[PDB]
Amino acid sequence: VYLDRKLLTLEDKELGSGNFGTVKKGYYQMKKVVKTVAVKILKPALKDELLAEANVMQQLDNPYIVRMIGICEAESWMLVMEMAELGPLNKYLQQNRHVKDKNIIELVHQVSMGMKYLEESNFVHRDLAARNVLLVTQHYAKISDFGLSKALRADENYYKAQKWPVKWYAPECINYYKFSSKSDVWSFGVLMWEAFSYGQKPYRGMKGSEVTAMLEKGERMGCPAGCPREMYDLMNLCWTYDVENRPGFAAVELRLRNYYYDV
Ligand SMILES: c1cn2cc(-c3ccc4cn[nH]c4c3)nc(Nc3ccc(N4CCOCC4)cc3)c2n1
Repeated sequence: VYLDRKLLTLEDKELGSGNFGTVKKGYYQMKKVVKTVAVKILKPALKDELLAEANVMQQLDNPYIVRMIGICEAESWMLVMEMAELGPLNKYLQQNRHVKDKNIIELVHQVSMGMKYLEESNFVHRDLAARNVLLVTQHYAKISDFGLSKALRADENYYKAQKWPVKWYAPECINYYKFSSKSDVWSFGVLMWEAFSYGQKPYRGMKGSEVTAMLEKGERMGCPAGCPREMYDLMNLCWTYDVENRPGFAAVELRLRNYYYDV
């Protein structure tokens, strides 16, 4: 699973940035052809997180999850993934306002199919958000950034923690530090919110502690100008306060599969 630095070229246009360091476009010389890749380049432990991300990515084989080519012990540590060229789903819709809405259903479904796969595989993402949905084509998205993910113990249905996208986290993650596919389901509702908001941030202006209060009050995000009906009704079901009543991806994909067909 290790790669030859010499076989890898990096364009200077940094693709983006995060705590680990930067991500650059690059090209990796394969058997015979070259592959366009996106490469996480690691700038005091971030390493372990990165290899954790690669470990997870290494066991995932599914059409709606970004594929990892390998790792490169080169100048810095590098995680090389197959390139999703259109990039993050939020930034994209932020400047493709006039994208149909029926196109979005098909997209969030794919997300849910990838997320089902992840549920069944008993892995929890823990950072599910539109920004982590990468576009291959305008009609093909994949889930990325498994830096927080965890493989679940065979004996439990949740991971328990000992810096958080609070606005994407379910109440139980915040109250008890408990992360399950159901928590990912909550996030998937915030993701759907974003998508159907053509990339608007959720809970605009609010602080985490204030988002936390609003949800406990039984309040949820308003419907985004233009969203269909069931899609908002799906969001609210995803945002079920009680874990055990909240639908799993098995369920949420199932409904998702249909609704689209009828559009
Ligand atoms: C496969 C795995 N990937 C990971 C990341 C990526 C980029 C930045 C960050 C920051 N934290 N994690 C990241 C992952 N980005 C990928 N592709 C991608 C494609 C296009 C852009 N854009 C195009 C528009 O202008 C801004 C940059 C951008 C990206 C991609 N394809």
